[PDB]
Amino acid sequence: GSIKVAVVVCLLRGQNVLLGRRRLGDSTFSLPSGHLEFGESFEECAARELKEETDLDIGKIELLTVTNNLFPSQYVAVFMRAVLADPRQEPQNIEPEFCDGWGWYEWDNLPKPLFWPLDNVVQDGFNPFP
Repeated sequence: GSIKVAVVVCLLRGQNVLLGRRRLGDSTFSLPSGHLEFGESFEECAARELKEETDLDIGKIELLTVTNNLFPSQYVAVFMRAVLADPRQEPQNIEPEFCDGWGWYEWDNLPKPLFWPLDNVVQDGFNPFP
């Protein structure tokens, strides 16, 4: 019965956020997320997750919020927003075992179904854009 910390990233470019289709939460749309690794800052975790999942290099990583998500496991999800270090770059599906693909979505028109921990914060008015 373990408590785990995930870092979830709202990678923003213009009016769009990056979402991928997951392969917990199979085939729902979700933000880049992953487990905080010991020694990591939230920002380092966010950057590593994006690099590992999409090969994207992100920057201006900023804390947004944190949520509590119960499953034998409980995830404290730390939400960060970021931008691309080079906005000309596009995500590459580097981990097809965990993701079917990446896309840019407008916050006003998110895809469905969202991974339920993400729907939960969207339901609460979560908005990563400044």
